[PDB]
Amino acid sequence: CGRLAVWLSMIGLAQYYKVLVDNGYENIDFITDITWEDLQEIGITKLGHQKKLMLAVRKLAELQKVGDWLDSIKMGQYKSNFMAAGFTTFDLISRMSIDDIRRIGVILIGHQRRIVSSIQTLRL
Amino acid sequence: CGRLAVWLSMIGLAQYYKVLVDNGYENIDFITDITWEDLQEIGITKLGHQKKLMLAVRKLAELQKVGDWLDSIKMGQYKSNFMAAGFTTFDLISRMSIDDIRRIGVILIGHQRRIVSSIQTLRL
Repeated sequence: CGRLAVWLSMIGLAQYYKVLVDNGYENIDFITDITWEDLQEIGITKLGHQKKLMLAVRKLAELQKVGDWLDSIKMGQYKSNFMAAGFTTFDLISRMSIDDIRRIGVILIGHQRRIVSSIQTLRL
Repeated sequence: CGRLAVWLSMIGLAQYYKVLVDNGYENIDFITDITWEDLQEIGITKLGHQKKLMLAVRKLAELQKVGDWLDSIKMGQYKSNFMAAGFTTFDLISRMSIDDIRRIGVILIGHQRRIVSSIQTLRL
């Protein structure tokens, strides 16, 4: 298959590919945001695997060594949502809750992770 | 540390970093040439780990999805050797044995792997 699939096989957690994708952890680039609670929610229930996957991701991270902005994080689909909900100004984006993101219709836990943490980033 | 070190830690065979380097498997780009016999020689003696490392490398490969030529494979140091030994013509290079490579003074098993298989490549 793809890049994530291969990497997951490499670390031995291929089992979680479909799971991880079906909740919008589909891009190895943006797999690195997953948070403990995200795996809990996603049904990666084995604490062993939670710890392991998390560690692997930490290593993957070390390893890498406006509508416009939505494209930058590969979140263009949601541009529609944001405009329909009147979130054009960055000011308003700056104080977006994850619920706010969820509430305007970004359902996938992963996506909504990707976008919430990109905002936080933009704070700094 | 570096890129190989991190990847080896990721697949759990960090033990073999120094070993792998000290025999000139130092570049993740060119780790993919290692052959069964190379690990045997290098002292990666556990058949389990031999199989495992080899599989991981196979995945790493799928994952990636003249003096002049020596530079291309990051083997410039050996340019001296080749000229001192009168291996300037590609014809002669084409039929180089690994011993021939070894015999002209490319000691490190890894390096000499990198260069021998680059020739084979250039045959096709």
